[PDB]
Amino acid sequence: QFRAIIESPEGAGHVGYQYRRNTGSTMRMVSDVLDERVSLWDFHCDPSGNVIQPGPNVDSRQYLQAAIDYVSSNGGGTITIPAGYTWYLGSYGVGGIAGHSGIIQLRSNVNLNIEGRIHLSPFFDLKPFQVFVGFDNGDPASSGNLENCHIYGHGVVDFGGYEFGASSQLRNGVAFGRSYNCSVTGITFQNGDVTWAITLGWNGYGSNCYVRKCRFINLVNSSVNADHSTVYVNCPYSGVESCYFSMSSSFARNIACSVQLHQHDTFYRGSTVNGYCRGAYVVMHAAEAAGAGSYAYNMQVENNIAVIYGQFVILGSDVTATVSGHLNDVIVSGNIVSIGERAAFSAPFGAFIDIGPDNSGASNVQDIQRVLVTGNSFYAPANITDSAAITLRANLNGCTFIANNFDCRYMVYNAPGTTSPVVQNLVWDKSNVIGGTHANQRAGQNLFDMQFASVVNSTIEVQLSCEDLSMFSCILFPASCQLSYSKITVDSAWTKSMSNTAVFEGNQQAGANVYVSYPATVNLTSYNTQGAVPFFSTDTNYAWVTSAYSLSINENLDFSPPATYTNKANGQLVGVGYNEIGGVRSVSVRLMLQRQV
Amino acid sequence: QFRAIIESPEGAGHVGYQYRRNTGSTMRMVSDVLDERVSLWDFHCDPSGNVIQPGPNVDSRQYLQAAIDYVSSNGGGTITIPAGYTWYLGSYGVGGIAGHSGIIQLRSNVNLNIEGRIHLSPFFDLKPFQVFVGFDNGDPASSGNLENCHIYGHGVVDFGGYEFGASSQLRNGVAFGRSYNCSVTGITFQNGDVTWAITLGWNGYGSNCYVRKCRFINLVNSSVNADHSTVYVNCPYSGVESCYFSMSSSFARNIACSVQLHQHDTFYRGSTVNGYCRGAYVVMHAAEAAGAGSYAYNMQVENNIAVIYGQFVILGSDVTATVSGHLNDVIVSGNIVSIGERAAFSAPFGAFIDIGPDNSGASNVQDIQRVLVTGNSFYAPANITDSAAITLRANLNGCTFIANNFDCRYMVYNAPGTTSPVVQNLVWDKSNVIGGTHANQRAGQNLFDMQFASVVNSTIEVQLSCEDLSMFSCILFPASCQLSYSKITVDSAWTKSMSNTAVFEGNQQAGANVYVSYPATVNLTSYNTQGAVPFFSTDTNYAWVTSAYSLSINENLDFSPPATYTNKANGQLVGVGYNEIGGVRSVSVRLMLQRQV
Amino acid sequence: QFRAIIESPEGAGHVGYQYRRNTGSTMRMVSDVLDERVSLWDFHCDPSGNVIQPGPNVDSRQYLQAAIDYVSSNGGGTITIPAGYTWYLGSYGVGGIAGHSGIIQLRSNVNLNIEGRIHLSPFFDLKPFQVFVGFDNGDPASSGNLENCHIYGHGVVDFGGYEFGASSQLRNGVAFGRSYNCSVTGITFQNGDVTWAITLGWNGYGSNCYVRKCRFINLVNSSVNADHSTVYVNCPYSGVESCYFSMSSSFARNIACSVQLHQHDTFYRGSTVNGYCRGAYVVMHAAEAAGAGSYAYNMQVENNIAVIYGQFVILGSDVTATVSGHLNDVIVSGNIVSIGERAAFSAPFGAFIDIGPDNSGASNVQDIQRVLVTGNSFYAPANITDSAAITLRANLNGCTFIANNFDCRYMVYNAPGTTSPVVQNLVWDKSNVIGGTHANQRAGQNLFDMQFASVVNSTIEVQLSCEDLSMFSCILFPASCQLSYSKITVDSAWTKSMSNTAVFEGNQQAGANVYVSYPATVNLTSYNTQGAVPFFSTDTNYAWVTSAYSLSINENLDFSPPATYTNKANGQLVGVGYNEIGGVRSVSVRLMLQRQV
Ligand SMILES: CC(=O)N[C@@H]1[C@@H](O[C@H]2O[C@H](CO)[C@H](O[C@H]3O[C@H](CO[C@@H]4O[C@@H](C)[C@H](O)[C@@H](O)[C@H]4O)[C@@H](O)[C@H](O)[C@H]3O)[C@H](O[C@@H]3O[C@H](CO)[C@@H](O)[C@H](O)[C@H]3NC(C)=O)[C@H]2O)[C@H](O)[C@@H](CO)O[C@@H]1O
Ligand SMILES: CC(=O)N[C@@H]1[C@@H](O[C@H]2O[C@H](CO)[C@H](O[C@H]3O[C@H](CO[C@@H]4O[C@@H](C)[C@H](O)[C@@H](O)[C@H]4O)[C@@H](O)[C@H](O)[C@H]3O)[C@H](O[C@@H]3O[C@H](CO)[C@@H](O)[C@H](O)[C@H]3NC(C)=O)[C@H]2O)[C@H](O)[C@@H](CO)O[C@@H]1O
Ligand SMILES: CC(=O)N[C@@H]1[C@@H](O[C@H]2O[C@H](CO)[C@H](O[C@H]3O[C@H](CO[C@@H]4O[C@@H](C)[C@H](O)[C@@H](O)[C@H]4O)[C@@H](O)[C@H](O)[C@H]3O)[C@H](O[C@@H]3O[C@H](CO)[C@@H](O)[C@H](O)[C@H]3NC(C)=O)[C@H]2O)[C@H](O)[C@@H](CO)O[C@@H]1O
Ligand code: NA
Ligand code: NA
Ligand code: NA
Ligand code: NA
Ligand code: NA
Ligand code: NA
Repeated sequence: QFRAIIESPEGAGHVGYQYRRNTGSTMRMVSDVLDERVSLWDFHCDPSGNVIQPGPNVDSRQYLQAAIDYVSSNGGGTITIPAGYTWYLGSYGVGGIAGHSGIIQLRSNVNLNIEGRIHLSPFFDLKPFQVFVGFDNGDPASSGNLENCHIYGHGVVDFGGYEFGASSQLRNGVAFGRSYNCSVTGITFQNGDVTWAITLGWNGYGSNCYVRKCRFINLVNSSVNADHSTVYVNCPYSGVESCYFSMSSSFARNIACSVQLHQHDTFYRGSTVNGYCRGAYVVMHAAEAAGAGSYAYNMQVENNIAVIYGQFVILGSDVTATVSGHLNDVIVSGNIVSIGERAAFSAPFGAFIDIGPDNSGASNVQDIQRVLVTGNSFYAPANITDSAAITLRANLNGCTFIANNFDCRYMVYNAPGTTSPVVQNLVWDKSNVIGGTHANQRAGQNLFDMQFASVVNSTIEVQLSCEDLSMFSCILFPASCQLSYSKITVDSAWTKSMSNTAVFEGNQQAGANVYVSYPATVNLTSYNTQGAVPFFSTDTNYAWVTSAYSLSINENLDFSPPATYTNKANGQLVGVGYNEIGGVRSVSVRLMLQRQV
Repeated sequence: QFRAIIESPEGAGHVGYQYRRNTGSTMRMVSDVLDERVSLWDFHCDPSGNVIQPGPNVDSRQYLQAAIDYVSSNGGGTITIPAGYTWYLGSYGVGGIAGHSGIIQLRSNVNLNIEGRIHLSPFFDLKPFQVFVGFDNGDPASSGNLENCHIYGHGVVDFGGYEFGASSQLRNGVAFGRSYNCSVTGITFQNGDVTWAITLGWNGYGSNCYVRKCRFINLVNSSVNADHSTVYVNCPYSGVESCYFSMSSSFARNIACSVQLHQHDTFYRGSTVNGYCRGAYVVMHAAEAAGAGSYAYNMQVENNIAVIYGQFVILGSDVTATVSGHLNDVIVSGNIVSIGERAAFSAPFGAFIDIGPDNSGASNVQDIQRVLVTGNSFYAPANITDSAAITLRANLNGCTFIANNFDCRYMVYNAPGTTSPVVQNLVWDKSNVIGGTHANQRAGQNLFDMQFASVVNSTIEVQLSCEDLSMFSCILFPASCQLSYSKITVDSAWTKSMSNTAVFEGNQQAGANVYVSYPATVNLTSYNTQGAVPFFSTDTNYAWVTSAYSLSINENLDFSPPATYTNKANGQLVGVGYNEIGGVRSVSVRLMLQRQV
Repeated sequence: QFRAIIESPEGAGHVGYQYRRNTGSTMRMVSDVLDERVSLWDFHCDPSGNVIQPGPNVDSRQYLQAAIDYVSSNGGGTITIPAGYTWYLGSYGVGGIAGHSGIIQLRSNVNLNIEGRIHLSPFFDLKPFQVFVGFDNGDPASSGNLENCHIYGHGVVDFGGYEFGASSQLRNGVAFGRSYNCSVTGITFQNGDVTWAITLGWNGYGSNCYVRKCRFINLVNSSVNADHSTVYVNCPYSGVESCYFSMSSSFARNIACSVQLHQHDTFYRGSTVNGYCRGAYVVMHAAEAAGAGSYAYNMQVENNIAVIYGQFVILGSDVTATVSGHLNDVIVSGNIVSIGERAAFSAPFGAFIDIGPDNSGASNVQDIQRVLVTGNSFYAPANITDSAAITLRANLNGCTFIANNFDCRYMVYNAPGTTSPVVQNLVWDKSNVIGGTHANQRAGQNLFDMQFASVVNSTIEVQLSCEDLSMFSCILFPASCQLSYSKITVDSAWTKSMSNTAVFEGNQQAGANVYVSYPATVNLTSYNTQGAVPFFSTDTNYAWVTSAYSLSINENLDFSPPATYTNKANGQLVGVGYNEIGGVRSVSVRLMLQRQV
C-alpha cells in the first residue's frame, strides 16, 4: 500500500510539502501546489488517462474543451497551451456554439495563455468556422454573457491557409460574444482566408473589451472571400491599441479593412497597417443598436501608421424600419497614412476620410456630425488620380478639418453625376496644408470639386503652398449646388497665373450670406480727367463685389490705377486713381475680389 | 522512517527531480522546484499548519501579511492571490501602517499577482481604511521607501459597497508611499465609497510609478464622501495610461475627479472616463513640494476620451508661508470630451480648461504659464448655459490654444462680479473652430466674456463658422478690464447682421499697443462735388481707427462711396468716393474697422 | 529499489498525479508537471549536478547558455531568471557571438523572464561586450535569424559601472540581430558606460521588434565613451513605446541620444527622457539599406516628454558609392520638450528639429521631404542663445510646421558662413505660436535667419504674440540666398515700433513669384491741391509693391493721407488723399506693404 499509493494518481497527494521549510507555512501536499496551475496536458489524454501527443493527426479540440469546462466549474483560472508544440483542431464543437460554426467554447473567468501554436486541420478546408466562441446559444439574442475572459501570450493561431469555399461563409478567430471585460494580448493570427480575426461584443452588448499588441498577418487569400475586417468592435468602452496588421494578397487591397468601430466610446490607437484596402470604419448601424443605444459617439482614431489602397477612415450611419443610427463626437488625429503604389483606379477610390453611403447605396439616411480631423498626414503618389483628402459621397451634417497636411490629387471630391449629398458644417481651416506631389497632374480637374446638392454653414479656406497651373480651378461649384451661409476663400499665393481660382457656375457667390474672396484678372478703363480720376471695369459681372484691391504692380509713371475698388449697380467695379497727366487709360490688373470679407 | 519522511512536510525535499531527464541539468528535489513559486495558500493556515479556506467569515489579512513579510525576507518575489476564490479582509494592520488606517503593508521587491478577488468585510463599514500601504511609519516624513513593488493581474479589489461614516475619513486602495518603480496593471477596483483608488508617491518623493490598464468602477456612492480623485500622482516621472474610469452616482458628478497630476514629468494618456465631475487636475501645491522641487513642469494630458459634468482639466498653483508653487510646460492634446446630459447649473460649471483658485479660494497666488492646448474636441449640449472652452477664474501667466474645436456656450468666460484675474499671454489662435450647437441660445451673453482685471500680451482671433445673432457680442471687455499690448480680431464671416461684434466698454481698443479689427455699421455723408468726392462718417467715435474698408455692395449707379477710409482728428472716418453726377450722398455701410492691422 | 528510485533524480517521475483529483484528467507523474516550467536553477550546477549558488565570485554565463541551448532544442519556452538573486556574468561566450564581443547567445522561441538581477563582473572592466546577442555568426551578413524571442519581467540588467577602455570599443545590452518578432518589456537597464542598451534588426533585416515599458538609467559615465544611443531601431515595423530614459552624466548631455529610427514603419511614442543630448534621430543611411530598401518612410515620433541639452529630432539621409538613402513621410506630433538649464553654447546647438549633415559633414546628399511637425511644444530658457525651432543645416526637400508652440531664441536658423543649404517646400503656417521667453535678448539677431543658398516653394507666416524690439528683424534673407515661388508675411501685431520687420538684403522680394507683406514706415509728401489730392513717397524703393495700406491714425483735421496706395514706375508709392484746405502736406506713416497678396 505505501508504494502503490505513491505510484498511483493520488501519490502526489501523499507527499508532504512546506514552502521553503518555513515552519510558519501551510503543511501541504505536492498535489496541492501542482493544482495551483493547469495546462492542456492535464486534459489531453485517452479514455485510460494516458497522455496523447499533439500533432497533425490528432484533434485536440475535445481536450481543450474539457479543460475549459473543468476550470470554469472551479470559478476560473488560466489554462496554458504549452510552448514547443502545435495543437491542431480538427472538428466542430457542439451545443450553443454550433450555430456559429464554433470550434471551442470560451467560458467566463477562464483565461487562455497561448504559448504554443494552435493550427486548423484540413477538415476545415472550404468550410466556415469560428475558432473560439463566447456565445452560449446559437441565437445571439438568447445567449448568456462572457465575462472576464483573456487570451494572451507569445503564441500563434494559424488558420491553415485554406480558402473559403463560398462567399456566403463566415470565418473568425475569436468571437467573444456578449462580452464584458474580455481581451486578446500578444497573439499572432496568421495564414488564413477569414472574415474577421476578432470580434468584440454583439449589437452593443458588452463592455471593456480590448485587442492589444496582437499581430494579424496574411488573413485574406482568395477571390471567394466576400469581405474582411480584422477586428470588429461591437460593444462600447472597447478598442484596439498597439497592433500590427499586414496583408500581401491582391484581394486584400480591394476588400480588407483593419478595424470596425461600431459603438460608443471606442478607439483605435497606435497601430500599423500595411496591404489593406481600408483602415477603419466608424459607423452606427441602426441594425446594431440594441445593446448600447442609437448613437456612436466618443470615437477615436489616433496615432496610427498606414499604407492602404482605398480609404483610411470611413464614416457612416443608417436606419432600419424602426431605428435610426447617429454618429457624432469623433476625433481622427496624429495618423500618418499613404496610398500605396498602384495604378489609378485599380482599387477603391483613395481617400483619407470617406463619407460613405449605407450598405445598400443610400446617401440620404446619414446623421454624421461633430467630427474633428486634425494633425494628420496623407500622401498619395502623383499618378493616383483617385486620391482625395475627403470623398464626400453621402449626406454630411458636419466635419471639421484643422492643421492637417494633405498631399493627393483632390482636397474635397465627389463624383459628378453620382450622389448629390446635402452638406452642412463642412469646415476646412486655412491651417490645412495642401501638398505639391500632384502639381502638373490636374488638367481638367478642380482641387475642391463641390459636386453636392447643397452646401450650408461651411468654410473652405484654400491655401496653396506651390503652383499648380494645370488645375482648372482651386474650387468649383456646379450650378446644381446651392451655396448659402458659407465662407469660401482662395489665398492669392501661387495663384497669379491661374485663369480660374474660384468658380461658381450658378453665380452662387452672390448670395446674401456668402462670404468670399479670390483673385481675378480685370480690365479697366479710366476717364480722361487729369488728377484724381475714376477707373471702371469693362465687364459687368461684379455686382456681388463689396471691395477689391490690386495684386499687380503699376509699370506706368504718368498715372496709377486705384489701389482699391468697390462696385456700381450695373456690375462694374469702380475706383479712384490718379492721372499725373490727363488721358484715357486702359489697364489689365490682377485683383483680389472680396464679398463681405 | 522512509514513509514517515515522505508523508511529513519535508517529504518533497526527499523526492529527486532532474528537468526533462536531462543529464546535464541540476539534480534537485521536488521541494526546490515548488519553492520557485509562492501563493497565499502557503501562508493561509491555522497554528497547526492546516490550510484555511477563505470566505466571508474568514479574515485573510494576517495570512497575506505573513506571506509578504516572508517573501520580503528573501529579497522579493511574486505572491499569487489565487483565481477562483474571494479573499476577505476583516481587520486593521499593525505598526507603521496603523497611522494610515492600513490593512496590508506592502514591502519592497514583493509583487502581488492578484488573480482572484480581494473583498472588504463589514468590519470596515462606516470606517476609514487604506487597503495596501507602502509607508512603513505612521508619519510619512519618517517613512522609509517602497521600491520595486508591482500589483498586477486579472483580479479585483472590491470595497464592499460601504459608505463613509464621516466626511473627514479617508479611504484608499493602494498607497504606494515614498514609492520608486511601483505599478498597478490590469486590476479592477470597484464597488466603494472612497477618497482615492491609488496614490503614487508622497509630496514629491518617489519616481517611475504607473497605473496601466486598470478599471475603476463605482467608487463614490454617498453624500458623506467629501471628495474623490481616483489616482493621485504625487511623484515625478510617473503616470496613468490606458485606464477605464466609470461612476454612476449622482454624487460622483459633483465631487469625483479621475486623476491628479501633482509633480513634474507626469502624464495621463489614452484613458476613458464616464460619470465623473472632473477629468484631471494639473497642479503644483506648495504644500507638496518637498521631494521634487517647487515646479510642476512637463505635464501631459493626451488622447483621452471623457464624459464629465464639470471640468476636464483644471490648472492650479499656490503658496504656503515658505514655499511658492509654479506650473509651467503643460500640453493638453488629442482629447475628446463632452459635458454629459444635464440641466444648466446642476453641476460645477462646465469647462474644457479651468484656471482655478486655490483650495481656500485665492485667485492671486497662481504662477501658471507655458501651457499648450491643441487638437482637442469639446462638446456641451445646447441647454448647458454653464459651458466654456476656458473658465479663467484665477491669475494666468500664459495659456495657448491652437487648432481645437470647441462647441459650447462660451469660449472664454469668467463670472462678473466675482474674481478679477490678472491675465497675461492668453493666446487664442484663429485655427480654433467655434461650433454651432449653442447658436440661438446666447441672448444677453458675450461669446468671449472678458471679465478680468487686466489683459496683456494676449491674442483673441475670433472666427465664427455659423451665425448666432442671439449673442450680445462676440467679445466684450468691461470698462474695469485694462487691455494693452494685445491683438483682438473678429473675422467678418457670419457677422453681417450683428449689432455688436467686439465691444470695449472702456474704449480700450484705443490703446497705443492694441491691435484690433472688427466689423461695424457706419453712416456716411458726402460733399456735393461732382467727381472725386469725400465721404465722412456722421459719428465721431473713430479716432482710434487706422483704416477701414467696405463690406457692403453699392446699389447705386450715379456714385460710389469709398472702398477704404482713414480717419481725422475729430474722430470721423473719411474716404474718397466718386460722384458721376453731383449731389450730397447719404449711405449706411458695413465696414471692417482696423487699428494697426 | 522503491526508496532508491524515489530519492534518485528520477523519483518525481514515479510519483503519480492527476489534476485536482479529476477522474477525467491525465494520469501524470510529478516530473511531467514540473517539466512545464524551467528556470536557471535547472542548469546552474556543477559537473556532479549539485546546485551552485550565484554570487559575485560565480560566473553564471555557461549555465544560462546551457539553459537557452536546451530549451531551444525543444522548440522554445520561457526561462525564469529567479527573483531574489543576483546572477553575475564573468566571461565571454563562444562561437558565432564572439565576433560581437557577446556574452549570451539568444535563440529563437526561447524567451527570458528576468525577475532577478543580471550583473556584469569586473572581468568586463575596460572591455567591449554585448550581453545578449541574437546573431549566430560573427559576420552579420552570414548570420541566421532570431525569431520569437522576448525578454520581459521586473528584473534588472546592471552594467557594473565600468568605464569604456577605449573609444573604439562597442558595448550593448541586447542585440537581437536579424530579428523577427522580438521584444523587451519591463526591464531596467542601469549603471553603465555603453554604446547602446538595445539594438533591433540589422541593416533593415528584421520585423516586429519592440521595446516597451523599459527603463534606461545612467548608461554613460565617461569621457572615453565615443557615442551613445539607447535604442537603435534597424528593422521595419518596429518601435519604442512607454519607456523611461535618464542620464545624470555631464558626458551624456554632449553625446547621448535616446532612440534611432533607421527603417520604415518605425515609431517612438509615449516616452520620457531626461539628461540626454538628443531625443531621436530619424535617418535613412544608405549603408543600412540592404534588408528593407532605400527609403525610410512612415516614421512617427509622438507624445513624448523630454528634457534634453541638444536637439530633440534630427533628420538625415545619405549616400554610398552605390546606394542613395531617402527620408520621407514623417510625423512629429504631441511632444513636449525643453532644453534643460545650461549656459549658452555649452552643449550642441539647441533645437526642436535639426536637419543635419551626414556623418562626414556633407550637406548636399540629403533627400528629406514630406515631414509634418504639428502640435508640439518647445521651450528653452532665455539665456540659451543657441536654441531654435529648426536648425536647417543641410539640403531640405520639404518640411511642414503647423500648430506648434515654439518658445526659444530662433524660429529658423542656420549659421552664417557655414553650410549653404538648398531649401524647398519649407512651410511655416501662421498657426505656429512664437513665445516670449527670449524677448529683449535678441540684439543683433534675426528671428528667422535665412542663411541658405536658396529657398523655393516655401511659406513663412510670421505671427508675434508679444513685442521684442531687441531683435534686428523678424526675418532676414542675405543677398546670397535666392528666393523664388515663396510666400513671406509678417503680421503687424506687436510690430509698430520695429525698425525692420522683413529684410531682403538682395531685394529678393521683387521676384516675379514672390508673395510678401510686411510693415514699414514711409514718408509721404502731397501736392498743394484742395480736395482729392495725391500723396507720394519721398523714397523710391517701392517698385515691387502692389498695394499698401495705413497702419497709423491721422492726427490732422484739415487733411487726410490716403488709406491705400499703389506704386509708380520710379518706385514711389502713390495714393489719393483729401485736403479739406489746400497746402503741401508731409507725413510719416506706418504702412502694410504688400506684393501680390
Ligand atoms: C466583414 C465586415 O466586417 N464587413 C463590414 C460590414 O459588416 C457587415 O457585413 C459583414 C459581412 O461579413 C457582417 O455580416 C455577415 O455576418 C452577420 C453576422 O453573423 C451572424 O451573427 C453572428 C453573431 C454569428 O456568429 C454568425 O454565425 C451569424 O449568425 C450576418 O448576419 C450577415 O448575414 C453576414 O453577411 C456584419 O455583421 C455583423 O458582424 C459582427 C461581427 O461578427 C456582429 O457583431 C454583428 O452582430 C453583425 N451585424 C449585423 C447587423 O448582423 C455586417 O454588419 C459593415 O456593415 C461595413 C460598414 O461598417 O463595413 C464592412 O464592410
Ligand atoms: C480627494 C482629492 O485628491 N482631492 C484633491 C485635493 O487634494 C487635497 O484634499 C484631499 C482631500 O481628500 C487630500 O487631503 C486629505 O488627505 C491629506 C493626506 O492624508 C494624510 O497623509 C497621508 C499620506 C496619510 O496616509 C493619511 O493617513 C493622512 O495622514 C490630509 O493631510 C488632509 O488633511 C486631508 O484633507 C489631499 O492630500 C494629499 O493626498 C495625497 C494622496 O493621498 C498625498 O500624497 C498628499 O501628501 C496630500 N497632500 C497634502 C498637502 O497633505 C489634498 O491635497 C487637491 O488639493 C485639489 C487640487 O488638485 O484637487 C482635489 O480636490
Ligand atoms: C551610437 C550610435 O548609435 N550613433 C549613431 C550613429 O551610428 C553610427 O555610429 C555608431 C557608433 O557606435 C555605430 O557604428 C559603430 O558600430 C558599427 C556596427 O558594429 C559592427 O556591427 C555590429 C552588428 C556588430 O555587433 C559589431 O561587433 C560590429 O562588428 C561599426 O561597423 C562601426 O565601425 C562603429 O563605429 C553605428 O553602426 C550601426 O550600429 C547599429 C546598431 O548596432 C547596427 O544595427 C548597424 O548595422 C550599424 N550600421 C553600420 C552602417 O554599420 C553607426 O551607424 C548614426 O550614424 C547617427 C545618425 O543617425 O546617430 C548616432 O550618432
Ligand atoms: Na449563426
Ligand atoms: Na441642388
Ligand atoms: Na494618517
Ligand atoms: Na482693472
Ligand atoms: Na564585430
Ligand atoms: Na545662393
